[PDB]
Amino acid sequence: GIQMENSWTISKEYHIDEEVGFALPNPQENLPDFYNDWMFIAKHLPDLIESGQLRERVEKLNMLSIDHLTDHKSQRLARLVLGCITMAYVWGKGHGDVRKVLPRNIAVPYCQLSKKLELPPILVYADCVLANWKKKDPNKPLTYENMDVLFSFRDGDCSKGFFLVSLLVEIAAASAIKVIPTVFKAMQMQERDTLLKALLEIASCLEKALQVFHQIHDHVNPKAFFSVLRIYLSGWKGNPQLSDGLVYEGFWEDPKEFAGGSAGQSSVFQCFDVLLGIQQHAAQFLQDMRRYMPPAHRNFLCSLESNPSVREFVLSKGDAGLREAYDACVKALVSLRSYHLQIVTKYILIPASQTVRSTTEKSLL
Ligand SMILES: Cc1ccc(NC(=O)OC[C@]23CN(S(=O)(=O)c4ccc(C(C)(C)C)cc4)C[C@H]2C[C@H]2C[C@@H]3C2(C)C)cc1
Repeated sequence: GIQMENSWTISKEYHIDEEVGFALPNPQENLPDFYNDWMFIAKHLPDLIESGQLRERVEKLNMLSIDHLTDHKSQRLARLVLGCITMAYVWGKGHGDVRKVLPRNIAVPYCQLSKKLELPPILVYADCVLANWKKKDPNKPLTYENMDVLFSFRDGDCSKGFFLVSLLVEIAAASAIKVIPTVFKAMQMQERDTLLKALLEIASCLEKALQVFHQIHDHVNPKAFFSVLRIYLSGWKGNPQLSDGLVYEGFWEDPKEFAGGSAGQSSVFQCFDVLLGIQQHAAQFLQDMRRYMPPAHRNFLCSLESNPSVREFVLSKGDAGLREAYDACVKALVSLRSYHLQIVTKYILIPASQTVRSTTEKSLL
């Protein structure tokens, strides 16, 4: 089911980089001069929100056409800019003074760009993480030390720690995604060792991805996350503060509901759920968040579901090494989901005070 570019590498239409996976490779940092007013607001979001200046600065913008964003990277950068501006405009300082209408000079170009990219007109994982990063030194490896985000909402919102640790988890998982064609090849060729080493490589990369996930505690403070950053990742779908949604002035007449951030927007959980056949109203929210992933990445997840099952192949072999390599992959994925629930508990549930994991742990044998 996976379309191949050649005998080794999956098709470029999936937009999956060998080094950074679902992340956008070498994101664009600067827009054309034509868009300098957008870039100024987005780069000054912290001080503009703090000073109460953001909303009126947005209301003074002129209408800028999207016709000059001529390539994928420039359009993804513009989506990140307009997306951050939009979140900052709707929520403001996050105290309760919300805006239920997005001015047209942002809404129209934002919604037109989102239409081109087939993404909802709201900030999504693919914006604020997958495309929101740069290398400090191009000649040095992808490390926290050597990386930075492009945009933040409030000084001290820990957006670098939160977004970059997430990104580095995605990059660790990239080293596992590149092995997927080897898994299916080894199954058609009945190559025991090739499949075994592929599965152990995937397990090793997902375990490294968990070790990267651990870094979150060193760069994100629970209070700052729950009280500040979480605000700007919140949406207008089932939100009592925007019960009917947001009016995109000049694009739709009626308000429209779009969901805020969710860990389900990372294609990593589903990619290896499907590969390992450890797939689970929650299925309705899972599929919905799939439509918040980049379209090419949805198509990769779907092509994966059309390949033969690795679980079945492995358990029919009477092959302890293959079963233990498969189990190491599932265990790695279950541990990532456990840690996501631990982070939800420490960074949302506890500060608020003051089942996917089960389906996956069931499919171990
Ligand atoms: C817009 C937006 C903003 C951020 C995100 N983040 C996201 O999808 O992260 C994926 C994670 C889960 N988190 S998390 O810290 O548990 C985590 C916890 C909560 C959230 C929100 C605030 C959205 C509810 C987000 C993330 C870290 C990251 C690392 C590992 C585990 C998966 C991973 C890649 C496999 C999505 C939408």
